[PDB]
Amino acid sequence: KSPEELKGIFEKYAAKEGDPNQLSKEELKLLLQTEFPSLLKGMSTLDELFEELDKNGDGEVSFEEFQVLVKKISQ
Ligand SMILES: [La+3]
Repeated sequence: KSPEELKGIFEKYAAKEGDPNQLSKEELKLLLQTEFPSLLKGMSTLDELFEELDKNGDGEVSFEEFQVLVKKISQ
């Protein structure tokens, strides 16, 4: 629940596919799946979440960008 576990879990998923130093659509998908499937129900589709989360115009949703979703995960 805490952030500490979020980091671990995050890496556990980021390490799944590709470098764990960079998140991916498919990667996040899984996470968003177990991590927070309710967020998937939101009006923000994957693509939207992918593009939305990714604001560093790179392609990686590093933990940094993750803190952005933490907002929606807070509400
Ligand atoms: La990025």
